[PDB]
Amino acid sequence: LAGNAARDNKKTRIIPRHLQLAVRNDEELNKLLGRVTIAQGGVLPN
Amino acid sequence: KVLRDNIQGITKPAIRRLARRGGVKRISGLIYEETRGVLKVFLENVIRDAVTYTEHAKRKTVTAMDVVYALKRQGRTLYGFGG
Amino acid sequence: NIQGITKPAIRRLARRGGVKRISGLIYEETRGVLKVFLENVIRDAVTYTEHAKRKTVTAMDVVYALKRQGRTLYGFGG
Amino acid sequence: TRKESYAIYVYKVLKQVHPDTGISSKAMSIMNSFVNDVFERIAGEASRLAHYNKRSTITSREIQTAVRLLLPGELAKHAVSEGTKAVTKYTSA
Amino acid sequence: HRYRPGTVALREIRRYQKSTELLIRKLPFQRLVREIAQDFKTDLRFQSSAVMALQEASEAYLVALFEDTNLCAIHAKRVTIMPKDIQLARRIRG
Amino acid sequence: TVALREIRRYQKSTELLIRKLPFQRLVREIAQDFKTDLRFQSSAVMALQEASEAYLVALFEDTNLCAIHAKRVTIMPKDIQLARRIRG
Amino acid sequence: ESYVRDSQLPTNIRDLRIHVDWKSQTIILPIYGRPVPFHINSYKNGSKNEEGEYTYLRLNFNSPGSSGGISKKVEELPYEESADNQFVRSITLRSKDGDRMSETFKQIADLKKEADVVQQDKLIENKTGRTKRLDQIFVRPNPDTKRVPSTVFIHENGIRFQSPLRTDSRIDILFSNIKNLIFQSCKGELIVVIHIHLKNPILMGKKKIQDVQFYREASDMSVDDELEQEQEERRKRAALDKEFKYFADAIAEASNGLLTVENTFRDLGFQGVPNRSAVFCMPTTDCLVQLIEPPFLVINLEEVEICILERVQFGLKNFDMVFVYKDFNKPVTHINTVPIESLDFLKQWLTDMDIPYTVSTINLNWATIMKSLQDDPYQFFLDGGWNFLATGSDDEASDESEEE
Repeated sequence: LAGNAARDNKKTRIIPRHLQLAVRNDEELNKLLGRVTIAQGGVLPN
Repeated sequence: KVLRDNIQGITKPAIRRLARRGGVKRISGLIYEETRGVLKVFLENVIRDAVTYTEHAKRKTVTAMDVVYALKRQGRTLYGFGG
Repeated sequence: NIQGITKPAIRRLARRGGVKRISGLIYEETRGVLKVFLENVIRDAVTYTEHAKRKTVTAMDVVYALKRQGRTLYGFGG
Repeated sequence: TRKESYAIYVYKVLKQVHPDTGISSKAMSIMNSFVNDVFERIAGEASRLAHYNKRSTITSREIQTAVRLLLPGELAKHAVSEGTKAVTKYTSA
Repeated sequence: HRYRPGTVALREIRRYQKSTELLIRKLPFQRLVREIAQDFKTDLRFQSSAVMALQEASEAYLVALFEDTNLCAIHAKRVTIMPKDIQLARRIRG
Repeated sequence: TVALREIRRYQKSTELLIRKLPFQRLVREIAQDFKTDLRFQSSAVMALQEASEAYLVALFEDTNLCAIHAKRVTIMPKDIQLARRIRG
Repeated sequence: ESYVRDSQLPTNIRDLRIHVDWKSQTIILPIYGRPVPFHINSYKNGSKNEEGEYTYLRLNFNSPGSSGGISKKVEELPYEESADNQFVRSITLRSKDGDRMSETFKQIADLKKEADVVQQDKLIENKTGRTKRLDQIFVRPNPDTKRVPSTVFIHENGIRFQSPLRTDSRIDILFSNIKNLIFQSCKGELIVVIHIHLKNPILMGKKKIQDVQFYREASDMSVDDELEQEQEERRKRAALDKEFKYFADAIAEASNGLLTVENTFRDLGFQGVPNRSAVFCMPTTDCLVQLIEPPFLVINLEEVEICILERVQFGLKNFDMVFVYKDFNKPVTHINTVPIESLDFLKQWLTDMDIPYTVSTINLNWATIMKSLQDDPYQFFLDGGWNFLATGSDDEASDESEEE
C-alpha cells in the first residue's frame, strides 16, 4: 500500500507520509493501527 | 535555572495553523489559552512516565526509548523514534 | 430480535443517562448501536471459546473479551 | 554494537512486493518499530491465552487465535491463511 | 392532577439513576445475543452468568453513550436528543 | 477565502508546526518539576513534539465537528471541553 | 435630496443638540456653528469611544476608500454622476458636555439601516383547444412558508401558474426569461419534477426568486408482506409517468422544438456535494444539474471554459473540481465528494463536450485570480496560463541510505 501511494505521488521512495496515508485510508489496517500515530505522517485531505 | 512563559511560546499562529490542519475554519479567540493548557497537561503526563522509567534505569538522560514507552502506557504509541 | 429492545426500554436507558425528552429515531438508532457493540464483544468471546475447546460461552471468557476490548467488567468473573 | 533490527529482512520483503521501490531510513525505522509492536502484541496475547487455558507452552494454535483476535476481519482471514500455509510448508519439509 | 410535560421524565431520571437494576429485559436480550452468536459459531451454548456479563456491559455502554448524547444535545442548545447527537458522540469517541 | 486554503495547505505537509526550540525549553521546564539535572535526548524531544502535534490535530477535528452540530462554523471553547469529556 | 425650500425648517430652529431627521431621510450637523444636511445613502457607519471623561464619536460617509474597497471603481451614487470629483469621507465630534449624545447615536444606529425588481412583459393568457393541465402540482419556492398545491398551464409566450385552487393569485413567467427547461423523473428519485431556470429573476410571493420548479411527490414512508401496496405503488408511478411523458410531448409540439427538454444521464450521475448537502449529480445534454433535493442550484455549461480537478491523490473518495468560466464576474462553484469510480465518466463526458481539462493538486485563491483577470483578461495567459498549476520544482527529498 505504501508503494502504491508512492506511485501516485510519483516518488520512487516511500516516506512516512505515504506510510500514514495508506494506514489511514485503508479501513482494515486503520482498525489495526488506529491508536498508533505515524511520525511525520500528516493528516488525510478532507 | 528557571524558565517561564514557555507554554506561551506556543504561538497564536501556531494554534491557528494546527486547527486548520485539523479542519477548523473560523477560530474563536478563547481557543488558544485552553489548547495551551491541554498541551501542558498531556506533556506532564508523558514526561512523568518517561522520567520515571529513567529513574528506574539509573540514568540521568531521558532516552527517546523511554519517551516511546511512556507514550505506550498513555495508549498513544508513536512509531519512528528508537524502537 | 433487536426489535425486542423496545421503545419503553430505550427510554428507561436514556432516563438513566439523564435525557429528558427523546426523539423517535433514537430508538432505532440505539438499537443499531446495541447490535454493533454486541457483535464486537461476542466475536471475541466465541473466539476465546474455540481456543478453549469448549462449546459454551463461559463468563470468564466474556471478561477476557471485554478486557481485550477495554470495556472491562468486574464481578461476573474471577 | 550489534543492533536487533528487522530492517535487513524488511528490505527483502519490500523488494519482493515492489522491486523498484526504495525506502527512506525514517520509513525503515517506522517498519522496525511496527514489526516490534505487532510481535509484542501477538506474543503477549499468546502468553495470556496460554495462561488462560492453563497451557504451559505457546504453539501455532495460540498464535493463530491471537491473530484472529488482534487483527480485524479481512487481515485476520488472509493472515491466518498465509500462516497456516507457512507452518504447513515448514512441517511438510 | 395533569402533570406538565417533562416533570415525570425528570422524576424517572432521578428514579433510574438511584436504581441499580437491569433496564433491558433478560429473555429478549438473551434471544438477541444468541441471534448474534449464530453467525460466529452455530448451535453455541451460553453460560448464564456470561449472558449476564454481556447484558451489564451493554447497559454500561448504552448508558454512557446516552450521557454523551445528552451532552451533545445541550451543546446544541436543544433539550431533546436527536440521532445527530448519537452520531456526534460516537464520532468523537472514535 | 485564504482561510479555506489555509486548511488545505498544511494538511499535506509533514512539518512540525510547533517551533522546535520553544518546545525544547517547555519540555525541560516540565522536566524540572519531577527531576533536575535531566539531560534529554534530542530524539526524545522530537518524539514528544510529534505526539503533541497529532493530539492537538485530532482535538481540533472533534472541535470543528461539535461546532457543525451546533450550526456554528466557529470553534468555541465549549467545543474543546465537550470533545475532551466525550473522549474521556 | 434632503430639503427643497426654506419653508420646511428643521424640527427646532435653535439646534443646540445634533439633530437627526427621519422623515426626509437625512440628518443635519453643524460644522462649527453653521449647518449642513447629509444622507443615509451618503453614509457608511458610525463608531464611539469613551476615554476618562472625554468622548469621541466618529461618523463615516459613503465615499472612495470608505464605501468601496478599491478606489477609482464604479459605484451608483458617488462615481456614476462624477468619478473625479471632491467628496467627504468621515468626521468626528466630542459631545461629553451633555447627556443627550448616546440617544442620537443609537438613533443613528437604526437610521443607517432604515430605508427592487426587473418587470417582465405581461404573459398573455389564452384558453385554446390545446391546453395543458395537470393537478397535485406543487411550486417551489412557494409564495408562503406553507406548501401550495395547484395546476400548471402552457401558453404561447410564457409559463402561467394559476393559484385559484388555493388563493386566486396570479404568477407570470416570460418565455424569453426562461433559459432552460429540464425534466427529471422518479427513476431512483423521491419526486417527479419540471425545472425552469430563468435569466431575469422575478419577484413573487414574499421574495425575489431566480429558480422556479414544479413537482409531484413520490413518498412511500408512513407513520400511521402484502403485494397489493407494491402493485398500487407501481401502478401509480407508471400511469403518472405515461401522463408526464405525454405532457412533455405536448409542450414539445407547443414550443415547436425550440425549448428542448434534456434527458437525465443517470449512468453519468454521481453523489456530489455542490450545495453542501448530499445530492446525486445527473449530467444532461447541455446543462449539468443536481435536481433532487434543495437548496437547488443550476450551472450553465455554455459559459464554462475548462475544468480543473483538485485533491488528486490516492485514498481520496472525496476530491474537488473547479469550473473555470468564460465570464468571471459570477461566483465560482465547487462540486465536492466526486467518487473515484466516476472520474472516468467525467473525463468521457468532458471529452464529448470538447472542453480541455486539467488534473492537479495545487491551490491558489479564486478571489485574486478573478480580481486580476477582471483587471486584465490576458495577464494570466501572459504569466503562463493554466499551466502554472502544474508543478515543476516544489522541493527535493531523499535519504542517505538503508542497508545492513
